[PDB]
Amino acid sequence: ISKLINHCYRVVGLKDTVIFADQLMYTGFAYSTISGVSIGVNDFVIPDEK
Amino acid sequence: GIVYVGAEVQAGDILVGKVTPVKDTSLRVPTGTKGTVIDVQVFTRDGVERDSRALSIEKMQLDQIRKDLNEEFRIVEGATFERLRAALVGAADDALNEQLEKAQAYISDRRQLLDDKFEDKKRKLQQGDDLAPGVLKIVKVYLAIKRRIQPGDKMAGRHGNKGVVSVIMPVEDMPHDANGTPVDIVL
Amino acid sequence: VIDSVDASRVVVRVADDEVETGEAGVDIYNLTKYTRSNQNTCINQRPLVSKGDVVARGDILADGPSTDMGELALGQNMRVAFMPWNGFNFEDSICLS
Amino acid sequence: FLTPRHIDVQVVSQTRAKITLEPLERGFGHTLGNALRRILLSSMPGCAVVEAEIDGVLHEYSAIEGVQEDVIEILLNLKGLAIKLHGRDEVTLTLAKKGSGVVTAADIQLDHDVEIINGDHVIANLADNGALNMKLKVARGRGYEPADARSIGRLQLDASFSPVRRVSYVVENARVEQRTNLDKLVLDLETNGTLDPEEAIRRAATILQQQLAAF
Amino acid sequence: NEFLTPRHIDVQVVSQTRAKITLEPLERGFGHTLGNALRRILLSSMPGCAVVEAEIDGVLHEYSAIEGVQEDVIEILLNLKGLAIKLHGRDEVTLTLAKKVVTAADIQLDHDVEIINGDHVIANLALNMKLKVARGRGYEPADARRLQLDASFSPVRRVSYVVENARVEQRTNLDKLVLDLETNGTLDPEEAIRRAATILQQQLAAFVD
Amino acid sequence: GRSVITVGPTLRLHQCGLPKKMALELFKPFIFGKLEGRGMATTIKAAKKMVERELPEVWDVLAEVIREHPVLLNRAPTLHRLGIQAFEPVLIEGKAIQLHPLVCAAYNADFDGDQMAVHVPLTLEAQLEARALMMSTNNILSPANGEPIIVPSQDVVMGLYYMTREAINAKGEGMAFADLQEVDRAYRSGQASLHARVKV
Amino acid sequence: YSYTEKKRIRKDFSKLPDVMDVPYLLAIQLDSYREFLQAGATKEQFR
Amino acid sequence: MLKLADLPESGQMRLFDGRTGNQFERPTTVGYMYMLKLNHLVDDKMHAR
RNA sequence: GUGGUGGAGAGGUA
Ligand SMILES: [Mg+2]
Repeated sequence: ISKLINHCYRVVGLKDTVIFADQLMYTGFAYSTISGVSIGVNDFVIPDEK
Repeated sequence: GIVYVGAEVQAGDILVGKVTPVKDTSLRVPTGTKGTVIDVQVFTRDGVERDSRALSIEKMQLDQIRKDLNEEFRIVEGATFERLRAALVGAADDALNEQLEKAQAYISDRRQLLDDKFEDKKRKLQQGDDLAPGVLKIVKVYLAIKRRIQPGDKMAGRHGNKGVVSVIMPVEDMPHDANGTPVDIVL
Repeated sequence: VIDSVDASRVVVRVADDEVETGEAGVDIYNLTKYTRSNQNTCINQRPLVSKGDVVARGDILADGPSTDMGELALGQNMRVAFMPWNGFNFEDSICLS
Repeated sequence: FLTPRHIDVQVVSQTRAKITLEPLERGFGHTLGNALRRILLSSMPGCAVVEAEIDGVLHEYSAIEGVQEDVIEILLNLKGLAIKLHGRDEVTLTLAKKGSGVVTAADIQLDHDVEIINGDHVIANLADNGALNMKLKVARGRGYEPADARSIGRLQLDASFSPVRRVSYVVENARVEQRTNLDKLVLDLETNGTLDPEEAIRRAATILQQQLAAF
Repeated sequence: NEFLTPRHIDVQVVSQTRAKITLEPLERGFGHTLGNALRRILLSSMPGCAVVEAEIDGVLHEYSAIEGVQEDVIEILLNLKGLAIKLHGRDEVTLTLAKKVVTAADIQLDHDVEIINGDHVIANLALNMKLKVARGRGYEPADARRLQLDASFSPVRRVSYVVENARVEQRTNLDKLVLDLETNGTLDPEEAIRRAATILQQQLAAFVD
Repeated sequence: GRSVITVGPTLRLHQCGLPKKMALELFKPFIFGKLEGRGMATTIKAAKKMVERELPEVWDVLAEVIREHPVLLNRAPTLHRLGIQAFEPVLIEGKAIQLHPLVCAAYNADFDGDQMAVHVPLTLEAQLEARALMMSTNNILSPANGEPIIVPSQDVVMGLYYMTREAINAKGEGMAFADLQEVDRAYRSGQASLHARVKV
Repeated sequence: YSYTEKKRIRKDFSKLPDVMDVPYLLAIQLDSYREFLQAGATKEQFR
Repeated sequence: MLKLADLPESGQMRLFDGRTGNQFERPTTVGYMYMLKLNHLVDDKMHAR
């Protein structure tokens, strides 16, 4: 993501760069909210070989 | 010159009636402070008069003390009286009279004890205060504030998980279980 | 045993075993009502016992602030969820119902 | 383009009930279920106690001789009363009691247009010397009305007029014998029991219809 | 009681088929309600006509290799997915194309069917097309029941929504509704919003009074 | 002035939230000038009267003066020029300062209770310096190295990464789309998994 | 069995046995001052 | 205890969005956590000059 | 034609 942002800034410009940044934040927030990503005790997996 | 106890006070409202020469040194609640006055205290140096507020305050204090001690006498005297009435048969001859006299003596002793204690507390109350030099009579007031939790307040659990409450969205927007139960906090 | 209970005071009929010859039942506990802490927070005590309830020495007749009938209750427990919600819990913030 | 007729309601308890809408377009039920859930949880007009005046009290940071609890617990219990207003919006109530006992919603004076659901709701406990006489003015409102947005001795209270507590819904198919391509909506509604679930549904339908009629 | 009942809806026409509508005054909660509801309405249930079947003459299977045209069959089907057709005559029709550059106007038609844009391109020569068009409710992939292809009977190509704060001098925290539309051009987006509104209204006119 | 921070995800990069009371306190001389200008203020005593009572009128002029006036923000430990940045304030009801989540990395400011100090530039010179040189949009790349500093943080990175995954067997894999809008239409319809190998 | 615990009992997940009760917490301060005071003085108070 | 409490074993359930009504695709951790409020309220923090 | 805060100590936040 950092590389893409840096690349876009040097290619497209600055105004469009910040527009892209805001839109990208909006999408990331929205689809992180859609994602049911959560932490539970079952997530930490202890290998049987341990 | 004093706010009535139990008065809602917005910001800047005068609280104490103080006069300078002849200007006024009246006290006002600071800006940003708004609540309800719940208690007032007044203390006066020895050799200075007791204001009607202090007179009234000492009045209900004395009443409270008197009632408490009277009730304490009441319970023990009732216990003793019913114990005596139970020892004696349904309503020897010398023993019952002796027990009644001893009960009366105990009642008188307890009465005089409690009364002496009350006079002692009264005398302790009527005294003035050792206020600071240059202070004739001092007055302090209290306010109660109901701090509702609002966005920005710091909240922290028990495992070193701090946090600042971001927003307060309505109940619908909260994620709800298939049963319809919504959560309160979204960490 | 509790002789009577009010929101401000509590009287306990003291057990005859644990009492002297005279002044048998005398246990007055005046509950500290709303008072100011050093941090300007309220301090008050609440009765947690009814009339005629037998109490042993050392029982908790009334509990003060942040106490729930003898236990220590600092905050409150609510239904919480662990999921990013519209970025309102972005860094460490809390989304509140 | 089927639309539901003769909304069916079944009762679990005087508070809990189920609402079902038999004829619906395919996939449309989840949309309506969410819409109804949000509007019901949002804005139902309800009546809750907003004012409480006790003769012997000045501010609710005090205690009353003979009363087992401080004033704030009394008003908090009083906040959980389920009442109804049949006639006018605003009414004033009265509760007075002297000597020992437990005061519930029964002790309040009833009225022609005023009636109380939870008569078993304990408000306070009284000792022998316990005596209270409290003046209550209540109102019928819509949303959570705090005291700030709302003579000393009159005590304001925070108002949450919403009578609904939990809303749940699910959708299944409706075998109308014409087409199995239909679906049926189950609405699980649980309130304080003050309002008719059918009345709540009709009110929500009117509100939504007006919001759409803004077009 | 009474609520915020706006009337000043506004359509900033960003394109002939792409539009913008806004709703300034609204009570805090209904923003998401109406926005999500209308979005799902436009996605789910707008009656429309689209092609679901085609006959690629000379391509027995989908992955048959065809000639005479530079493009491949997948590109062709993606093209003919894009046409917007209004059928005033029936709810069923099968159209024929035969030529041996391909444009949508190259398809013959009757007084019943109508194609929004015959200028749309499909292929290029160096083509007996028999495709069947039907009417439908929403977006239905052929997987959900050349011989078959996905369908999007809904006329709105894209709809999104967002609620931001609505400023009233003494309310100061309300919801503004913002909607963007992109119709297939077969319908005015503002007219599409009207149609969706009438659908949602006619859903519950039985109980509102 | 200063207050605690609060994440505003509905904030554009160039704008930041602002409590009403801080706004009216800071810009008080501007309010006085505008009120005397438009005419609802003739004496300044009346102006003080309305600002202390906060008539609905004062909010209009307050919003007007705020409208294009950049505001200056900085955290306590300022270790580089990104530690202090200019924003275009947005009035909000509350006591906390709403902040753009992307800028927290530059400020190194988490929302665990950080307090954020505010300032306002007065001269047209200063406001232009803020808008053209210190606006958050102006400074994207780190002065230490050309690497951008307004970078997606934890949650937005999580969302983006989750979107850009692949499931071996997911609903709707292998079927093609004529345009991105078709993909959005299919996914929002719920008939297509968020991450399935597809053609478009 | 205490009266206070009779109103609510916590299910303790302790597997270990309790070998001695937790001592009074504030005794650290309380013993010090009261020893410094020597309130109860014998004919010869504690030296 | 959870299986005794008739609750999902893994301590996680699929929740429903409160605005879109769409169930989140992954089950999330919910439960009851003892939450505190510290003596750092903004009311005494908001200074302005 | 006029407008009202030193130092020390302790604790705490980021
Ligand atoms: Mg921090």
